[PDB]
Amino acid sequence: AMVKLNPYAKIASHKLAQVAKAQAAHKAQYAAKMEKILAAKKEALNQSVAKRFIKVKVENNLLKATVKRTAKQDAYMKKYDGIVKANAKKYAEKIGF
Amino acid sequence: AIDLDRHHVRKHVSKTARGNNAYMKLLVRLYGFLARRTQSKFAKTILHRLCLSRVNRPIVSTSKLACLMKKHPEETAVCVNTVTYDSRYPVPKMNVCALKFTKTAEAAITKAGGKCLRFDELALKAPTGRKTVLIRGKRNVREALKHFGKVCAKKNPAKQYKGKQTK
Amino acid sequence: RLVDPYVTYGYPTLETVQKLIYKRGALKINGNRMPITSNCMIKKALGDKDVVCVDDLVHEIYTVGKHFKEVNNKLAPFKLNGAKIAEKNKKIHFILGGGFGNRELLINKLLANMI
RNA sequence: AAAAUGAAGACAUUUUAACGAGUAAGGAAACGAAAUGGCGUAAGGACAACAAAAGUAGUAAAGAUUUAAAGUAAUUUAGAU
RNA sequence: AUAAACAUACUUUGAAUCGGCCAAGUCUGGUAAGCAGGACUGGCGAUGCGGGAUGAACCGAACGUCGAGAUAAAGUGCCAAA
RNA sequence: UUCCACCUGAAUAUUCCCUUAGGAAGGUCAAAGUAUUAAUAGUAUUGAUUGGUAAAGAUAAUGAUUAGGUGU
RNA sequence: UAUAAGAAAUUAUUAAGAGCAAGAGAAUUAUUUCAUUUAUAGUGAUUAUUAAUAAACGAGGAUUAGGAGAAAUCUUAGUAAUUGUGAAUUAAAAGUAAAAAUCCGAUAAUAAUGGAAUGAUAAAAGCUAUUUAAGGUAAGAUUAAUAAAUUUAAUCCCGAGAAUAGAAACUCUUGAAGAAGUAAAUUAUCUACCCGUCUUGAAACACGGACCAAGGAGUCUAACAUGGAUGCGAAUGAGAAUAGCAGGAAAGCUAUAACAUGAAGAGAAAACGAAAAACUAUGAGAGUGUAGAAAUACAUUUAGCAAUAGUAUCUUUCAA
Repeated sequence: AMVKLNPYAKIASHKLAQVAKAQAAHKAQYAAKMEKILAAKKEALNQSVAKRFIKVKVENNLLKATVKRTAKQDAYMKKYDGIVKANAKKYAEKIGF
Repeated sequence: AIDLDRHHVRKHVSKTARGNNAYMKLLVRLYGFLARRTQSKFAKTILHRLCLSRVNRPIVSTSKLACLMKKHPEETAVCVNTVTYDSRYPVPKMNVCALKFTKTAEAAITKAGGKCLRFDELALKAPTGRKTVLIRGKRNVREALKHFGKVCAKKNPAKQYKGKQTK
Repeated sequence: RLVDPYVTYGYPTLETVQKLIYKRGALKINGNRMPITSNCMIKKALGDKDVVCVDDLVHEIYTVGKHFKEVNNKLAPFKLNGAKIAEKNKKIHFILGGGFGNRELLINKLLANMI
């Protein structure tokens, strides 16, 4: 009955499916990543409580990179972080009256 | 419940031939069929006027037909009522279709060279109505209408049903 | 505002308009409340107003087009189910936690349970 | 209420839609698409096995007591005594 | 602006009725009255149903015969469904 | 003050009566019958108005009423 | 009469046999809905990686005698100014900034799995497969320029319409040893004040009613009016008395007829007694053409009845 009333249902259902299928895969291909960054910060923890933990000076860079990006994108990460810091300061000042 | 302004009551329109007249029943059958199929407003009009009560179908005399047919020489006057005769004035040549013709009215129309038709012949000849003139008689000429209302009224008094010591 | 105690109202979303029209929609054809079943009947009733399909009908209602009055007047009033009217009761304004009055966009939660 | 069909089917046709509370009170009969529909009491005029012996009845009428069936209801129908 | 064609305008003939009663973000006489009398609206009378234990008027809501669900007033220790 | 079902469904204003336990005109209601119909509105908006209630005033007019200065 | 349909009966085999009704399922479904699970373009908080400054806060601070913990290797214990925690802020590493869990906001929708009430059985504007390609507006994917973007370009993918081919006929239980339904009696849960009447209000401590049968109350004659069916129609009636006919008849048929109502109205009465062969407005109906395109919607020509309202004109009256 929906097709009889709205023939556009077939166009926005197949195309809706392809949105769903890929969007589900993005969850998977963000969990594999967040498995590395979660299994690269374990071997920066059980390697830091273990020996060093006074001898509180522990190495600053026990966390290791897992996804590689070009130098230009590295500059954009610090550009983005500056913007979101400004946005947080922009909002906090506003609601603080 | 539901807030309706008024509830459903029968619509006060007649849709069949009043009484047990076998021929008037067939005429309503014929024109209810003609109006439904041809979808002509003429058959719708004739069918509606066939279903009125006798008081609401007033007569039309030959004098009135003559005056209304003056500038309609080759036409067929159609009045759904009895056609009486006006002996005061002459009857010219014309074709009339009516439910019933007075004995004198039929002779006067015929003797002048005209024709007296019935409604079945009219439907056979002019079903949708092409050379016809629709005519109805006067309703306010009834004497009963004189006594309706208040006779003490300042504007349009009634006419005082006569009775004991009426001066 | 004058009839505030007897009605609750608000601003619908597009999805709310679609569900009401598709599920509870109807038209007044020849004085008969005929439910919407095809685009042919919508074309017959509202073809003169350049509304020939149900999605034209939804778009006109939502955006309030030029022919909103003719389109809206052809649509029979929807008959809804029952749902939890209010927190305390329907004898106080929704602002006080009651049932009637202007709910603004929060009317879509109520319509979800009533459609 | 509106469409469709309509000499005879029949269940007072077919379809779609809206509706159905109620004291006093009103809606007489007839009216094919019927301007409400029906039950009962008694009497009068007809009709009742269509092929020249034409409704039922001493092979058990009316009535009475009950058992069941049809009808929303008024009531009707049938069995047994 | 919104609504309105089973809309609108009626015409004719006629029935019953003019003892009323209650509520109140109302008023007058009275110390006051389940007193007497009024303005506006809604009800009871003419009215059943769910709730207030019970009740003409209170609250929800007005009724063809049924099935399934979401509800309203209002409730969830037992009588009593939660 | 005697059968069933179905549909619609009220009243306590106004005028007159030797009227006050009752009548007639009229309002409410029902049933019949019409008219293609200058013949829709117990609603809101915009525009021009009407009114003298709630409030307000009290050497602002008519009244009521407690005092304190200055001058003759 | 020509073609399928091709019935009953017959032949061989067994996965070997009714009708109806009730119940339970099967496969695909229509309307409504119950329970559970699952994603909902929060840029919200936590979810061990290191360091520093802190606004505040209490304590502590410098040989094992008795012990706690752990198989640690490290902490705990108590008998004259070093140090501990820390809201918040900052640096480096990591991070394209969508995992999972909880909280906080937003929502409740698509789907799936099980049912319930009323149904249906049929094949598709079903669903599936092959062809070309309208489309994918953050978001179908991969890339590049850049970027607090629902900003751009490329080529890969899928793909609506349409054309062409595909698929649904089932199982079990109970019943003339009595099924389903219905009825009567009893039991059990819920439920139920005395009918009629006057009355604002009665189950009322208001009146009538002990019970049963039969009788029992809007009728008949006469005058007027409205209204629905009927006949005739400037006439209608003349079943006014009464007079005739066949038949023998309280019935039926026939009588150019007095009269009743109406066709003429106003005035107390005398005396009188109606056209400008009318006018204006809106209004019923009938055609032609075009178009949508199914019905229907516009343009234009024509007729203008009924009804209502208003005009002239005429009869009568002191006065219309």
